[PDB]
Amino acid sequence: YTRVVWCAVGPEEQKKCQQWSQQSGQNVTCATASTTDDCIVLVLKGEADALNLDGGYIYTAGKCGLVPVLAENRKSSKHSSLDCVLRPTEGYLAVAVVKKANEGLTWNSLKDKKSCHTAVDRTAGWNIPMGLIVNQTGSCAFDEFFSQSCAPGADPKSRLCALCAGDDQGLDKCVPNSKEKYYGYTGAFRCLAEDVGDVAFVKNDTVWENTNGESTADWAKNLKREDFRLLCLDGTRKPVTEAQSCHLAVAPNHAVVSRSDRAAHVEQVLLHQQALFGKNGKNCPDKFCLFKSETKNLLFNDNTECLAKLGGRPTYEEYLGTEYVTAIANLKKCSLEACA
Ligand SMILES: *[C@@H]1O[C@H](CO)[C@@H](O[C@@H]2O[C@H](CO)[C@@H](O[C@@H]3O[C@H](CO)[C@@H](O[C@@H]4O[C@H](CO)[C@@H](O)[C@H](O)[C@@H]4O)[C@H](O)[C@@H]3O)[C@H](O)[C@H]2NC(C)=O)[C@H](O)[C@H]1NC(C)=O
Ligand SMILES: *[C@@H]1O[C@H](CO)[C@@H](O[C@@H]2O[C@H](CO)[C@@H](O[C@@H]3O[C@H](CO)[C@@H](O)[C@H](O)[C@@H]3O)[C@H](O)[C@H]2NC(C)=O)[C@H](O)[C@H]1NC(C)=O
Ligand SMILES: *[C@@H]1O[C@H](CO)[C@@H](O[C@@H]2O[C@H](CO)[C@@H](O)[C@H](O)[C@H]2NC(C)=O)[C@H](O)[C@H]1NC(C)=O
Ligand SMILES: CC(=O)N[C@@H]1[C@@H](O)[C@H](O)[C@@H](CO)O[C@H]1O
Ligand SMILES: [Fe+3]
Ligand SMILES: [Zn+2]
Ligand SMILES: [Zn+2]
Repeated sequence: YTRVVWCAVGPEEQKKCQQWSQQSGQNVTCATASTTDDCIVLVLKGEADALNLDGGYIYTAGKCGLVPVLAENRKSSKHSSLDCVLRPTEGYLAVAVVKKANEGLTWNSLKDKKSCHTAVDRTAGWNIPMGLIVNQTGSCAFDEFFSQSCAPGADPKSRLCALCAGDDQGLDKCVPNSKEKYYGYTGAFRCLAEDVGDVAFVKNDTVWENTNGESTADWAKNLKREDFRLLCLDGTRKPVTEAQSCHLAVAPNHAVVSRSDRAAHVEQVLLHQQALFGKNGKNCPDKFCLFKSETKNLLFNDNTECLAKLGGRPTYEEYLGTEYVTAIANLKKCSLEACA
């Protein structure tokens, strides 16, 4: 009744949730699935209450009646006077990254190169990039643009999974969850750092968070920003400090979604939950922090300051914005539970 059932995607996320459930005294319990879409089915079924989602999945859920409840908010310099829970969300920059040593690689010479995506159906890792590529290309054969890629979610036998690696033993190749070495923002970036792929479709924050000694992770401790470049849409190549003038798009922050007849309940518990394990919670540092997972973005991106109220009690289309919504629609033209 006053308890929330969260849906975790994959084994690593289920571990962090179990910990969260334990520290909350059952105020929050977990449900597990192997993929985000399965997590959405559980929520529709009623066996799970909520889960945080990238804009790409919100589109999907939205059609199935789910609704955004709260959104993640990272630290910004403008809009200082206002608290985090009430402050407007700015969204993030989807960028295309490359190794600087890869001279001559530009947005115009990407065909047949090797791409690293966060996962199919995600904003910065799939929808924005393949969206632009389907339009400029005029074709729907985005499955043939790149020679080889790693796009968690696609057919394991296809070229779109050729570069993925699976887990420690090579099992779960290409599964859209943290078990895949190259899954998500971090996964896709590693995919480039290790020179597996030629280009990685992530977000501006990912580069910074994993370069210049910010990650301490063995595959990223020796990473230096200067050795990276962004691919702008005009054919130019700018430093990672010029993200504001060289990005593919601004994307809507990830957000917690739930069934509408529960949104109120999910919100109440969450706000309270975050006042205890949030950025400045009564018990985050000492006992448990909802927004930490040592660079893996488990349940929430590690750069989340807090979960913000929406205000305007927005529908999923409104939340995602008309801009992004068409982009997705146009792309989906090329391809219950896809509830319309
Ligand atoms: C692209 O993405 C990057 C990464 O998110 C953005 O860079 C961050 O931007 C913020 C806001 O402009 C900037 O403000 C400072 O935040 C610091 C915390 O990161 C604060 O102090 C510093 O904290 C560091 C982290 O603990 C610490 O290592 C350092 O010693 C110092 O204490 C500071 O008070 C400011 O608020 C961040 O510094 C910056 N973070 C990083 C890692 O660079 C960047 O703005 C994005 N670009 C665009 C176009 O949006
Ligand atoms: C890929 O190409 C498609 C096809 O053009 C792009 O869709 C088009 O997107 C623009 C801008 O979002 C739409 O224009 C808007 O039209 C509405 C009224 O329909 C108007 O009120 C706005 O001021 C604006 O002019 C356009 O309608 C839409 N075309 C169709 C038929 O869907 C799509 O955005 C491109 N995708 C990417 C990732 O760039
Ligand atoms: C777990 O959730 C319960 C329910 O909200 C919390 O207990 C409540 O504490 C507030 C503040 O004292 C009271 O207004 C409620 O009446 C209490 N619930 C009841 C009916 O006993 C509890 O604080 C939460 N603990 C954790 C770890 O999150
Ligand atoms: C114009 C713009 O910045 N795009 C916004 C994005 O920042 C925001 O996160 C999202 C959710 O409302 O809606 C988009 O339209
Ligand atoms: Fe995203
Ligand atoms: Zn822009
Ligand atoms: Zn409205």
